[PDB]
Amino acid sequence: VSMTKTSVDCTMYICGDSTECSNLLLQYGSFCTQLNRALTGIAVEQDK
Amino acid sequence: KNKCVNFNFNGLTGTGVLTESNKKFLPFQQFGRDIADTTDAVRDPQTL
Repeated sequence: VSMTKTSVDCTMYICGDSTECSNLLLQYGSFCTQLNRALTGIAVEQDK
Repeated sequence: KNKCVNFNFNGLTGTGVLTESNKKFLPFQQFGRDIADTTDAVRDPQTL
């Protein structure tokens, strides 16, 4: 019926406790925005 | 102990909580890594 609800973040996993790592991550654009938005809808999909 | 601190053991930076576990530390092991490619436990060189 359902699966395991796990939302993998692209901020802590890519940049683990770093300040200068987040400056190069935002230069790619909304790649971390569209992945966190897509994985949020999976948690609504497993509950629906 | 038991607080979200900024630990620094042997040049390894990161944000975590320094807790006490039940793992018997061997006298030659300096740091042990977990399955998530991160150091799970360290050893204080001043006092074992």
